Parts: sequence; C-alpha cells; structure tokens
Amino acid sequence: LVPRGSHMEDFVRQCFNPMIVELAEKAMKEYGEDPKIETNKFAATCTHLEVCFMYSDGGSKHRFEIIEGRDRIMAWTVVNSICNTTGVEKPKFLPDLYDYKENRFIEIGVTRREVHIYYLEKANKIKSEKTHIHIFSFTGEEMATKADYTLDEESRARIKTRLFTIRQEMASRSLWDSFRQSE
Ligand SMILES: COc1cc(CCNC(=O)c2nc(-c3ccccc3C)[nH]c(=O)c2O)ccc1O
Ligand SMILES: [Mn+2]
Ligand SMILES: [Mn+2]
Repeated sequence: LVPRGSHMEDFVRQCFNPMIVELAEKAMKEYGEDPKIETNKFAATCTHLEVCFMYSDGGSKHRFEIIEGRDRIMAWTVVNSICNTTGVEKPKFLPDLYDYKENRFIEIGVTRREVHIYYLEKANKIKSEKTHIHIFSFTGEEMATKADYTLDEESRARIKTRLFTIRQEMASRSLWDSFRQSE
C-alpha cells in the first residue's frame, strides 16, 4: 500500500534542503505518518520547517531557542527549562520558538488559505495568552499577535518570497491545486 514515489515526493526532495527533508521525515514518523503517502502533509511539514529556520535566522545570534525540529520529548525538555528559567507559563501546546529578547514563545503558521482563518484557528487553540502567534501565507501576507511582527521587514519579506517561490514551483508541476485544497 506504500508506493515507491509520487510527483509531490520527488518535488519535495528537490525543493527543500536535505536536512529539512530528514527532520520532516522524523517528525511524521514520530507521529505515525509516512511521507510517501501523505505527500501533501510532507510538503507542508518541510515548508513550516524552513520558515521556522529562516525565522530564527533573523535577529541576533542568541535571540531564539528553536523548539521545532526536535523530538517531542526533548522539545518539551527545553520548554520546561525555559519556563523554569524565565518564569513564563508552560504552554499547553508545543510552540516553535522562544524569543529571549521579547520573553515569549512563538507559534509559526504557514497557510494556503487566508491568514485570517488560520490565525483565528491557532489563537483559539493556543489559550496561553503569552504565546505569540505569527502566521505566513503562500500569497505573501502575514499576521502577528498585537501587530508585533518580531523580526525586521527584510527577514519577513525573505520568508514571503520563498513561500511564493514554493507556490510557483508546485503550480508549474500541477501540484499546487491538490496542495491548496488539502489543508
Ligand atoms: C500532528 O501533526 C504533526 C505534528 C507534529 C509535531 C510538531 N509539529 C507542529 O507542532 C506543527 N504542525 C503544523 C502542521 C499541521 C498540519 C499539517 C502540516 C503542518 C506543518 N503546523 C504548525 O504550525 C506546527 O507548529 C509533527 C508532524 C505532524 O504531522
Ligand atoms: Mn510546531
Ligand atoms: Mn507552527
């Protein structure tokens, strides 16, 4: 029932850096998913992963603590350390980053719908008011809590450009339509 490859899989392996592909594979397998069949979720996990890493690449050297990309047990271990060090409330859901400069966790979101729908979706799940939310879209829009976009405009514009490039590469392969209507 598991195939030897699809068009979305070969594109993902060609589109994203190999370390991004390996971490997304480990993330889905940890949660009982196979990138070879769940190929749309495979591309989304890679995209969310690259956005998280470009995000932390913005700002100072020691500004961010990367939560995404670690295994669930170690990600929660770093979260407990951050909460037990700074005093920030432990979030109910595992976030993506921690901002040592702003003293808050960040939940990064990447949507194929309107940024308005996803942000409201993540906000109603986040509860913990302290967790900052920052949503990106494949169209170039972005939403952040309190209109506080954390990073510089150049770092965010770089992320938006990459998202639209991934969109164009998918569409030229006739893979974008099935990718959008699958979120
Ligand atoms: C149960 O689903 C998974 C959960 C994990 C744990 C860590 N991932 C997140 O916490 C996370 N997931 C997503 C996400 C959700 C659905 C489709 C694609 C995406 C990209 N969007 C985020 O913003 C985020 O932070 C790993 C793989 C999964 O398949
Ligand atoms: Mn996450
Ligand atoms: Mn996220």
